[PDB]
Amino acid sequence: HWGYGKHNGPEHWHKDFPIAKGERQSPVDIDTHTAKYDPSLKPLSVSYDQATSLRILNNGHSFQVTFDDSQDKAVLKGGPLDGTYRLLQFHFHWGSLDGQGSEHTVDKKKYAAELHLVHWNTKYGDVGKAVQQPDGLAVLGIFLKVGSAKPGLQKVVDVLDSIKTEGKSADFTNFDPRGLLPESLDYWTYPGSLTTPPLAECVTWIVLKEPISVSSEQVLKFRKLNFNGEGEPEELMVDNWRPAQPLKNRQIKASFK
Ligand SMILES: NS(=O)(=O)c1ccc(CCN(Cc2ccc3ccccc3c2)C(=O)CN(CCC(=O)O)CCc2ccccc2)cc1
Ligand SMILES: [Zn+2]
Repeated sequence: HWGYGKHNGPEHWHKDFPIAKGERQSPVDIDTHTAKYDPSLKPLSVSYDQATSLRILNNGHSFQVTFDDSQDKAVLKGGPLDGTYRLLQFHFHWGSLDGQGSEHTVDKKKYAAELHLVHWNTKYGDVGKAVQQPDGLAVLGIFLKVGSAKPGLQKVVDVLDSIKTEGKSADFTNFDPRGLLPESLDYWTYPGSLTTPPLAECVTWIVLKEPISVSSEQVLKFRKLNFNGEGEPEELMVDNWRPAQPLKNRQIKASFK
């Protein structure tokens, strides 16, 4: 099965998922001097006040926090998007060292990690139908750098001990994802894909320019998770990121000058 090792990592994924070599794959390098300011882009609307978190889970390739998406509770609108996108889950990608771990890069710079808030377009009724559409999902991507702690992340960090290995989950109610957002909503946007199998080309990417800072102790807790299930040889869950893919016939748009 697919993963991030030498024999099953991103350079192998195209064999099971040939769209891996497609025309709108993610992530990409964001060349800040070539991205064009688009004054027709609207402010992003992030409406998370009624978010209802449900569970936190180790799925063998990351950890994710899932939300109730059976009603318009936590939604993303505006920016480049048409219509209403409901928050389904968030998860992270991170490195073995602070100089790598993000999926998107900025002028080839890699951050220590990247947060993905995954939303689906309610005009398609369910996420499984949305993944089959070119505008079915919107992922809000936020870079993490190591410095000061992020207080809004600590409740996540403190439960990771309870989901060390693949398959483990725990109750994770009343978590407020607004605590993970930087001050500015300035962003870059481009049409792309899921960055893990099935690599479906269904994502409007919205990548915030401002990173959040997390502490060394917080990221070290990410690096203590395991890719393996309980009972198997321990392989630390680190470097669970796909590298930048060819931009091909796409333009990256900036919301800001
Ligand atoms: N990094 S990212 O770009 O933000 C990024 C963001 C989001 C994803 C989603 C990947 N995904 C779907 C999938 C689809 C096909 C696959 C085929 C082979 C291998 C894996 C696959 C994964 C899942 O996690 C599993 N579904 C969760 C819901 C959903 O589909 O979202 C379960 C489908 C299911 C099954 C039973 C009950 C409920 C739901 C990837 C990358
Ligand atoms: Zn992701």
